[PDB]
Amino acid sequence: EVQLVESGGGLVQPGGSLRLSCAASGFYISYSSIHWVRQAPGKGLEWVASISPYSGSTYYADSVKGRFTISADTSKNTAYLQMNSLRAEDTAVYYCARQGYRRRSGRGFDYWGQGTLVTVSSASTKGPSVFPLAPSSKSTSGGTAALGCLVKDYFPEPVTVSWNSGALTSGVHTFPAVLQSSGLYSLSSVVTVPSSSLGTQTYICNVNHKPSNTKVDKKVEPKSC
Amino acid sequence: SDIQMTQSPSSLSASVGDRVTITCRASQSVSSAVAWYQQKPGKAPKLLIYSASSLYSGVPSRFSGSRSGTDFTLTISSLQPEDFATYYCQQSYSFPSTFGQGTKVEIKRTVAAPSVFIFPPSDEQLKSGTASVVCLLNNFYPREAKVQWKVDNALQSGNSQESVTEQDSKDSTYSLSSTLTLSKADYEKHKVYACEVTHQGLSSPVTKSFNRGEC
RNA sequence: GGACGCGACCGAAAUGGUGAAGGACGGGUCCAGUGCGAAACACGCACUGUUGAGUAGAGUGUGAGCUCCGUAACUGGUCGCGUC
Ligand SMILES: CC1=N/C(=C\c2cccc(Br)c2)C(=O)N1C
Ligand SMILES: [K+]
Ligand SMILES: [Mg+2]
Repeated sequence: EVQLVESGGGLVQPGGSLRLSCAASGFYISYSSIHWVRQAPGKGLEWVASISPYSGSTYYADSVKGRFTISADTSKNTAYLQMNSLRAEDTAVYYCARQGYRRRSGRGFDYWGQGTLVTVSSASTKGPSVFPLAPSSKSTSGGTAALGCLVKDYFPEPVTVSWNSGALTSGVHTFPAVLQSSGLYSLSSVVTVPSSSLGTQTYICNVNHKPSNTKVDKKVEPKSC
Repeated sequence: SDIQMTQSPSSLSASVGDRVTITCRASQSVSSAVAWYQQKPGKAPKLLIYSASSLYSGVPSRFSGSRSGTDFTLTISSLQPEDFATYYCQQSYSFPSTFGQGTKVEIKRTVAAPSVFIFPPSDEQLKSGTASVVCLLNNFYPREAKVQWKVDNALQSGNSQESVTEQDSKDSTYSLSSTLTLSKADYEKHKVYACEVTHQGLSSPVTKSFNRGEC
């Protein structure tokens, strides 16, 4: 029944501003402390800010003090994080969490939202180029063949990849994106298949990058050579 | 002074059914205001323990917490398949709050050598001015692996990037992709492109290569 | 000897003034800690702490007691005198 939904995340340039929302349901935030916690990709949890009940006292992590402002609108049962003077290292998934009721959960955060991604970068939004990773002319190495798609130079995160509209799932590996020195992301999706049906079976990678209106399907076939 | 929560180990390998313990050590007294969380890839953290030693409602009792001064431990008496994830400690004795750096708990299994594939850049990417060369290490264990790029037998450095998948939910292996990035001009100045893989499961180093013009 | 009556002295409940005492005279308040109120701070309650706190009070008590100077009910005591 209890639920927290954060929104307002997205792409912002350094020095820019951004306001996150934390919509509570199944409970009333006025009776709880509400917290903001963030997680840079591949990194641990970092406590950001909190606001106390009845007093409205606010506390902030040193790394965001003077830049961030936490607040709450009981009329909408929503909490907010106003972020000013944003920096590259502010890039993270932002969670809002409810501090539980002292008698039942102490000071533990018993409920978390799914999180909203904030990307701070001077890079422009850009759809990816999808290139084929063709199955080799050779037919060995594992008893099967390997193929895939290179999803290069998109921004920002995230992107989705499927194969044959979701019909092909087995033996699929979609790797975590990498941030290139250009400021753009890049990743690969590969799948191992029986080398005996390479020219027969159809293999299409389905790439969707919502932030750029870029949805692409690429057929991957053995190169002519 | 900010209160430090020094968590260890940073990573941990264990078999299903094993008894494991994770430690967080505070830099000063945090009383008993310590919580433990479980987090799985792409999901929000979940509360396990509060007040150092109290089991949060609905959490299985194989999870336990204890306090020994300013040292705090999370113990899983007998790991189950769904228990493999990352765990974080947190002090909430005073502001600002502090999370531990976390501990990733991964599943142990028999050594598995990687299957290695190399992919030359597509002709479509080449007409763009950039050449991406991809090397795949498929389904191996343990996670530790070494990928080297050779161009005409010259060791590359600083011009490639790696990415590794989460431990697989079925075979508990890892996969890895390395991408060598070159200008179209530099790419066409050389012939033999290779990546040499070294892994514990390999009887010896494995080289996958192609010649630029041939395929 | 005793009783009644008057006076003095002593004693005395009560009471006004006075000035030293700080926690072993207290209460109030503040502070620290812990728990509780949907509650980490702020607000309120409960518990704990004076090797937590001014006897210049920092009290919409400086309250009780005491030190010291008075008024004083009267059941008291003693002495003198008058009378029986
Ligand atoms: C300074 C001070 N101390 C007080 C009370 C108190 C009570 C018991 C022991 C001690 Br020490 C002090 C008080 O009320 N104040 C203003
Ligand atoms: K007092
Ligand atoms: Mg209080």
